[PDB]
Amino acid sequence: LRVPLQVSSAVIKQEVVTRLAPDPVPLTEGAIGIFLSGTEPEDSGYKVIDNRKYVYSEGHWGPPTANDTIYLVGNDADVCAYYPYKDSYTDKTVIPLQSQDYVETEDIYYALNTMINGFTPAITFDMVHAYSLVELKISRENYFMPCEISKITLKNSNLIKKGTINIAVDGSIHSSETGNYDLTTVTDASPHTLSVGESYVCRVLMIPVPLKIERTDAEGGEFGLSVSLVIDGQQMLVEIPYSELGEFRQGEKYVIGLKIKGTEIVPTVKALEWEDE
Amino acid sequence: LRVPLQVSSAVIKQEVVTRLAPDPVPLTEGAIGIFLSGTEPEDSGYKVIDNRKYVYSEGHWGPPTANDTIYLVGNDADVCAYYPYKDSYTDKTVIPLQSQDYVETEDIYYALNTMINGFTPAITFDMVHAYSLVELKISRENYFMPCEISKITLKNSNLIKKGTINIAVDGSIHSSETGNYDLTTVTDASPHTLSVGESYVCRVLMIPVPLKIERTDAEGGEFGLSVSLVIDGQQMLVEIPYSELGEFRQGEKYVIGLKIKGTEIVPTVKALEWEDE
Ligand SMILES: [Cl-]
Ligand SMILES: [Cl-]
Ligand SMILES: [Cl-]
Ligand SMILES: [Cl-]
Repeated sequence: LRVPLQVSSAVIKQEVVTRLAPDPVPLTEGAIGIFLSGTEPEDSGYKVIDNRKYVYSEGHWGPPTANDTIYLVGNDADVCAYYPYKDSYTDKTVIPLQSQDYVETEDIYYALNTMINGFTPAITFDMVHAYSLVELKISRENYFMPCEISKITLKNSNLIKKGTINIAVDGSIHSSETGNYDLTTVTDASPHTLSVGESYVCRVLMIPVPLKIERTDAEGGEFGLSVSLVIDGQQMLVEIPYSELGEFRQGEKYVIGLKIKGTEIVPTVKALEWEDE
Repeated sequence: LRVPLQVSSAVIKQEVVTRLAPDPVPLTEGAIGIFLSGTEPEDSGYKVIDNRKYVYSEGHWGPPTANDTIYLVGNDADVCAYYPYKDSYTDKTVIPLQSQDYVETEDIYYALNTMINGFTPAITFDMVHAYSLVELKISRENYFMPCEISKITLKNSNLIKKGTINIAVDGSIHSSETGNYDLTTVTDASPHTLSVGESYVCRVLMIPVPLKIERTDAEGGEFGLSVSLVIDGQQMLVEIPYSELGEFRQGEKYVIGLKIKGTEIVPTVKALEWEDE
């Protein structure tokens, strides 16, 4: 005897950074990918379900057709989910991640395993962001050249370029490629000219990682992330103090303001007697 | 009946800029040029003496030989002088002036006419500077290029390049050529590379002149002098506020500090919740 799984809602978990989290915002569009496996007993009483698509329709999440229904029996099952559904994401333990310029459909949320059975078939998926959001806000002040940006690179030896996340058990990320991140929104082929009074915003989905202290100066000051920019053919490096940014944490947004101040001659005037004393 | 002129001393008049003037410093070397003409009566009783050389020797100013002695009679004479003596400066009403890079022998002092006769033949020449001294102090901060200076120009429509001064009657300056002043100590042929921590000092003998307000910005702020510098092939203009420097006054020194601050990217970091509110 079996009853259908009841997906009550899929809500977005807001991280506590500057304020306490209000009631979570429910997802009211698109599709989720659901995984089910029988809880470890050796017959669990369940056939494995990998990446079953559930769609939001008429105020609730449900199977697109009756044959897509996920059923629960008296035995316990481990159920996890992610959003937005992707047809090829067939293994919950190795869900792909890639640091990239922000694309809304690439912003993945996941809900770790919940133990559930047919006696209490109702579930709420508490969706956490898999990535960090890095937001660059680039402006000009007293700059008298075109200010054409042809390259933007995020630098730290710990940055993860590619990896996978286990959305079922612990949300642990397996790194497959590390190194500096080059933004694709601005290139030598596709450059961006920053105008006077313009605020140029570049958003990047970044794989969460603690940053390495890359430099300690004579005064003891520590530096983690660097931002390299090619402005009017000239490479400019910006060092971010480690105390200000030491880690990219899951579900947090880091707004990095970068104000380009052009070469300046500061004058001082003092009128005096011809011969000093 | 005649007695020799007695040059008691030739002293430097210090201008009152920041402190009151102490006892004037006496000139104790070199030579002065003396002019004598009979005071306006029509026979004055004097033959005109133009640019007579007097030399400092054995603690006093005097003629190099007995035949060079300047004599005074009962009748009044008008006596003026300048330092340092120049063999060709034969007309006291048109003593040449030229704005130029500082050269100590080009730093002219003059004492206006004193009425004197054989009853009181002792004179003290109160020597005033004919020029203003402009002193540029050029430094670097956060500059990552060679910082090779190939040109320095002082800019204002009122600047006098060449002229003459009447050292006898009033010290009034007759302008013969106006315009911007180009320093000769640094050229494309002869450039200067400013090193890290270096303070490059450029001194200029400038013909005294009130400066013109060359620009008034939207905020009402007024600008007089400009300093144009060609650093690593790039022309850089520095505007001096008119309130800070409105005139080049005779015998005053103007120290103009110019700190070259290279292009800088200022970073700001704020960690936040992913979705703002
Ligand atoms: Cl059934
Ligand atoms: Cl000096
Ligand atoms: Cl005699
Ligand atoms: Cl966003």
